[PDB]
Amino acid sequence: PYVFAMT
Amino acid sequence: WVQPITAQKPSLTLWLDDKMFTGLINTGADVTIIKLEDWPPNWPITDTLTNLRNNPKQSSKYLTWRDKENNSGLIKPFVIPNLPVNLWGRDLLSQMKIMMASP
Amino acid sequence: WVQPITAQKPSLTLWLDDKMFTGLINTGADVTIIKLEDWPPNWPITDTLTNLRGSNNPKQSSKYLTWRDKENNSGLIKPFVIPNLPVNLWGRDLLSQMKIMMASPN
Repeated sequence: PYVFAMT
Repeated sequence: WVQPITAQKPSLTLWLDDKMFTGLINTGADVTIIKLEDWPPNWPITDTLTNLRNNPKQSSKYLTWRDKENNSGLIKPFVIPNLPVNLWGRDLLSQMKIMMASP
Repeated sequence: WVQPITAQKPSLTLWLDDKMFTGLINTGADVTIIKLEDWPPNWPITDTLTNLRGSNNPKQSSKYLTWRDKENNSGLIKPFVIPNLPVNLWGRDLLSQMKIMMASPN
Protein backbone atom coordinates (compact mmCIF):
# COMPACT_ATOMS: atom_id res chain seq x y z
CA PRO A 1 0.00 0.00 0.00
CA TYR A 2 1.09 3.60 -0.66
CA VAL A 3 1.72 5.80 2.40
CA PHE A 4 2.18 9.40 1.34
CA ALA A 5 3.54 12.51 6.57
CA MET A 6 6.42 15.05 6.84
CA THR A 7 7.36 18.24 8.72
CA TRP B 1 -17.42 17.25 14.21
CA VAL B 2 -15.68 19.81 11.87
CA GLN B 3 -11.90 20.49 11.63
CA PRO B 4 -10.53 23.17 9.26
CA ILE B 5 -7.21 22.18 7.58
CA THR B 6 -4.51 24.61 8.73
CA ALA B 7 -0.71 24.61 9.27
CA GLN B 8 -1.43 22.74 12.58
CA LYS B 9 -1.40 18.90 12.49
CA PRO B 10 -5.01 17.69 12.00
CA SER B 11 -5.40 15.12 14.76
CA LEU B 12 -7.90 12.51 16.10
CA THR B 13 -7.89 10.69 19.45
CA LEU B 14 -9.80 7.37 19.65
CA TRP B 15 -9.61 3.81 21.06
CA LEU B 16 -8.19 0.73 19.39
CA ASP B 17 -9.57 -2.12 21.48
CA ASP B 18 -9.18 -0.97 25.07
CA LYS B 19 -6.36 1.65 24.51
CA MET B 20 -6.40 5.36 23.62
CA PHE B 21 -4.27 6.60 20.68
CA THR B 22 -3.75 10.06 19.16
CA GLY B 23 -2.69 10.40 15.54
CA LEU B 24 -2.45 12.57 12.45
CA ILE B 25 -5.28 12.40 9.86
CA ASN B 26 -3.36 11.10 6.82
CA THR B 27 -5.64 11.17 3.70
CA GLY B 28 -2.54 10.26 1.60
CA ALA B 29 -2.40 6.70 3.04
CA ASP B 30 -4.67 3.72 2.25
CA VAL B 31 -3.86 2.13 5.63
CA THR B 32 -3.39 3.21 9.27
CA ILE B 33 0.11 3.08 10.85
CA ILE B 34 0.70 2.88 14.64
CA LYS B 35 4.17 3.71 16.09
CA LEU B 36 5.86 0.51 17.43
CA GLU B 37 6.72 2.65 20.54
CA ASP B 38 2.91 3.09 21.30
CA TRP B 39 2.10 -0.56 20.44
CA PRO B 40 1.04 -2.67 23.48
CA PRO B 41 3.72 -5.44 23.86
CA ASN B 42 1.02 -8.14 24.56
CA TRP B 43 -0.79 -7.38 21.21
CA PRO B 44 0.49 -9.74 18.50
CA ILE B 45 2.03 -8.42 15.25
CA THR B 46 3.04 -10.48 12.21
CA ASP B 47 5.50 -10.19 9.32
CA THR B 48 3.99 -9.29 5.93
CA LEU B 49 5.46 -9.60 2.39
CA THR B 50 3.61 -6.30 1.59
CA ASN B 51 5.66 -3.14 0.88
CA LEU B 52 4.55 0.44 1.84
CA ARG B 53 6.21 2.97 -0.61
CA ASN B 54 9.14 -2.11 3.50
CA ASN B 55 8.11 -5.66 4.68
CA PRO B 56 6.49 -3.87 7.69
CA LYS B 57 4.83 -5.60 10.64
CA GLN B 58 1.00 -5.54 10.87
CA SER B 59 -1.45 -6.18 13.77
CA SER B 60 -2.15 -9.99 13.80
CA LYS B 61 -5.79 -9.19 14.73
CA TYR B 62 -8.41 -6.73 13.57
CA LEU B 63 -8.74 -3.94 16.18
CA THR B 64 -12.08 -2.36 17.09
CA TRP B 65 -11.78 1.41 16.67
CA ARG B 66 -14.14 3.55 18.77
CA ASP B 67 -14.50 7.36 18.78
CA LYS B 68 -15.77 9.71 21.51
CA GLU B 69 -19.28 9.61 20.05
CA ASN B 70 -19.13 5.71 20.27
CA ASN B 71 -18.99 5.20 16.44
CA SER B 72 -16.96 2.00 15.84
CA GLY B 73 -15.43 -0.33 13.26
CA LEU B 74 -12.49 -2.57 12.44
CA ILE B 75 -9.01 -1.74 11.16
CA LYS B 76 -5.82 -3.75 10.95
CA PRO B 77 -2.95 -1.29 11.15
CA PHE B 78 0.72 -1.62 10.24
CA VAL B 79 3.16 -1.14 13.11
CA ILE B 80 6.40 0.72 12.16
CA PRO B 81 9.32 1.95 14.33
CA ASN B 82 10.92 5.46 14.12
CA LEU B 83 7.75 7.51 13.18
CA PRO B 84 7.05 10.63 15.24
CA VAL B 85 3.21 10.17 15.09
CA ASN B 86 0.48 7.60 14.57
CA LEU B 87 -1.16 8.05 11.11
CA TRP B 88 -4.89 7.57 10.55
CA GLY B 89 -5.32 6.30 6.99
CA ARG B 90 -8.33 6.16 4.69
CA ASP B 91 -9.22 2.64 6.06
CA LEU B 92 -10.24 4.43 9.27
CA LEU B 93 -11.31 7.79 7.80
CA SER B 94 -13.73 6.18 5.31
CA GLN B 95 -15.46 4.21 8.13
CA MET B 96 -15.89 7.52 10.04
CA LYS B 97 -17.75 8.85 6.88
CA ILE B 98 -15.38 11.89 6.88
CA MET B 99 -16.05 14.42 4.03
CA MET B 100 -13.71 17.12 2.67
CA ALA B 101 -15.60 20.34 1.83
CA SER B 102 -14.73 23.91 0.75
CA PRO B 103 -16.98 27.00 1.15
CA TRP C 1 -17.29 21.33 -3.50
CA VAL C 2 -17.55 18.07 -1.43
CA GLN C 3 -15.36 14.91 -1.63
CA PRO C 4 -16.05 11.95 0.72
CA ILE C 5 -12.91 10.09 1.89
CA THR C 6 -13.04 6.51 0.61
CA ALA C 7 -10.57 3.74 -0.30
CA GLN C 8 -10.12 5.63 -3.64
CA LYS C 9 -7.26 8.20 -3.85
CA PRO C 10 -8.70 11.64 -2.89
CA SER C 11 -7.57 13.85 -5.78
CA LEU C 12 -7.60 17.51 -6.86
CA THR C 13 -6.78 18.96 -10.27
CA LEU C 14 -5.61 22.63 -10.42
CA TRP C 15 -3.14 24.94 -12.18
CA LEU C 16 0.29 25.96 -10.99
CA ASP C 17 1.16 29.03 -13.07
CA ASP C 18 0.09 28.11 -16.59
CA LYS C 19 0.14 24.25 -16.21
CA MET C 20 -2.51 21.76 -15.05
CA PHE C 21 -1.56 19.21 -12.32
CA THR C 22 -3.45 16.36 -10.62
CA GLY C 23 -2.43 15.20 -7.14
CA LEU C 24 -3.45 13.37 -3.98
CA ILE C 25 -4.91 15.38 -1.06
CA ASN C 26 -2.22 14.76 1.57
CA THR C 27 -3.37 16.10 5.00
CA GLY C 28 -0.33 14.36 6.57
CA ALA C 29 2.11 16.83 4.95
CA ASP C 30 2.81 20.49 5.88
CA VAL C 31 4.19 21.13 2.36
CA THR C 32 3.25 20.33 -1.28
CA ILE C 33 5.37 17.97 -3.40
CA ILE C 34 5.44 17.78 -7.23
CA LYS C 35 6.94 14.54 -8.62
CA LEU C 36 10.01 15.36 -10.77
CA GLU C 37 8.33 13.61 -13.80
CA ASP C 38 5.49 16.29 -13.76
CA TRP C 39 7.92 19.18 -13.18
CA PRO C 40 8.24 21.46 -16.28
CA PRO C 41 11.95 21.27 -17.29
CA ASN C 42 12.19 25.08 -17.93
CA TRP C 43 10.91 25.95 -14.39
CA PRO C 44 13.88 26.60 -12.08
CA ILE C 45 14.46 24.49 -8.90
CA THR C 46 17.04 25.10 -6.17
CA ASP C 47 18.70 23.01 -3.45
CA THR C 48 17.28 23.42 0.06
CA LEU C 49 18.67 22.50 3.49
CA THR C 50 15.09 21.51 4.55
CA ASN C 51 14.59 17.90 5.78
CA LEU C 52 11.28 16.03 5.14
CA ARG C 53 10.41 13.36 7.81
CA GLY C 54 8.73 10.87 5.36
CA SER C 55 14.23 12.50 1.78
CA ASN C 56 16.88 15.02 3.05
CA ASN C 57 17.87 18.37 1.35
CA PRO C 58 15.18 17.99 -1.40
CA LYS C 59 14.86 20.36 -4.33
CA GLN C 60 12.23 23.14 -4.21
CA SER C 61 10.67 25.47 -6.83
CA SER C 62 12.98 28.55 -7.08
CA LYS C 63 9.86 30.75 -7.53
CA TYR C 64 6.47 30.93 -5.88
CA LEU C 65 3.79 29.42 -8.13
CA THR C 66 0.29 30.85 -8.47
CA TRP C 67 -2.19 28.03 -7.76
CA ARG C 68 -5.62 28.36 -9.38
CA ASP C 69 -8.63 26.10 -9.01
CA LYS C 70 -11.61 25.65 -11.36
CA GLU C 71 -13.59 28.31 -9.53
CA ASN C 72 -10.67 30.78 -10.14
CA ASN C 73 -9.63 30.86 -6.42
CA SER C 74 -5.86 31.50 -6.30
CA GLY C 75 -2.78 31.90 -4.07
CA LEU C 76 0.91 31.09 -3.90
CA ILE C 77 2.78 27.93 -3.00
CA LYS C 78 6.39 26.90 -3.32
CA PRO C 79 6.49 23.14 -3.71
CA PHE C 80 9.27 20.66 -3.19
CA VAL C 81 10.25 18.66 -6.27
CA ILE C 82 11.11 15.02 -5.48
CA PRO C 83 12.52 12.34 -7.81
CA ASN C 84 10.93 8.87 -8.08
CA LEU C 85 7.40 9.76 -6.70
CA PRO C 86 4.34 8.13 -8.26
CA VAL C 87 1.94 11.07 -7.50
CA ASN C 88 1.81 14.78 -6.73
CA LEU C 89 0.92 15.46 -3.07
CA TRP C 90 -1.17 18.51 -2.11
CA GLY C 91 -0.12 19.47 1.41
CA ARG C 92 -1.69 21.60 4.10
CA ASP C 93 0.12 24.72 2.72
CA LEU C 94 -2.19 24.48 -0.33
CA LEU C 95 -5.25 22.90 1.39
CA SER C 96 -5.41 25.64 4.01
CA GLN C 97 -5.37 28.40 1.34
CA MET C 98 -8.32 26.61 -0.40
CA LYS C 99 -10.20 26.86 2.98
CA ILE C 100 -10.81 23.05 2.89
CA MET C 101 -12.29 21.50 6.06
CA MET C 102 -12.92 17.93 7.14
CA ALA C 103 -16.44 17.11 8.41
CA SER C 104 -18.34 13.98 9.51
CA PRO C 105 -22.16 13.53 9.30
CA ASN C 106 -21.29 12.70 12.96
